[PDB]
Amino acid sequence: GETTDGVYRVMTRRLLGSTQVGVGVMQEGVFHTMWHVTKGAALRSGEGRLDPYWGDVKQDLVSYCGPWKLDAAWDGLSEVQLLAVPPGERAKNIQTLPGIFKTKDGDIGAVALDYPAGTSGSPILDKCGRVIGLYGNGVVIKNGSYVSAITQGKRE
Amino acid sequence: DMYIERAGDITWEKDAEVTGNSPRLDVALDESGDFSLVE
Ligand SMILES: CC(C)NC(=O)[C@H](Nc1ccc2c(c1)CNC2)c1cc(Cl)cc2[nH]ncc12
Repeated sequence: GETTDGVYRVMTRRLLGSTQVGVGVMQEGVFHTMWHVTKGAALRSGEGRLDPYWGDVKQDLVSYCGPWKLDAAWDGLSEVQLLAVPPGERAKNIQTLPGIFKTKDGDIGAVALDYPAGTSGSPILDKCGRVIGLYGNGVVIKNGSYVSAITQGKRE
Repeated sequence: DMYIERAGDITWEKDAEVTGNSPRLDVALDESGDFSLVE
């Protein structure tokens, strides 16, 4: 059905009324989202049907219709923008400077912004407009605030 | 059954809400894709 490039909401009807489980990015005919949002289940765009193509629980990413297409990376210096699409509220650009997640396998960017779980999958952007990752997989720190990683998949 | 609805265009908005801190957290990524703090 609809295959226009942009940001989309991921909704469900199995619960009361209509509920937003997450968000995603359509780009180059491919719908990119976080795995925990859909659990690898097939999606419906209008009357059309999107099917999973690639997925990985550890990376917490999943792509529909084709391979992962987003490949831009945070430079470690510049401020970025979270294009947050919160449940029931309009899309909103929130600019922030990312922090760091120190892992045994290397450092990853991190955005310390607080949004409901249904915002999982919102794109993180750079000054060029390129999607440098998805927001929605992270950790809760000492003061109850939420800090997400800048999750980016690998292109082919 | 899940479905998608368009929410906007992917573009940088000049002069938008500038908020949020930038912390250096020590974390661990498990096989189930879950993050956890390390101290
Ligand atoms: C558990 C929590 C600390 N982690 C999150 O990142 C939440 N989702 C989430 C992410 C990854 C996995 C799962 C769930 C399941 N297993 C893989 C999540 C997202 C957002 Cl946008 C706001 C959140 N507030 N509290 C949790 C929360």
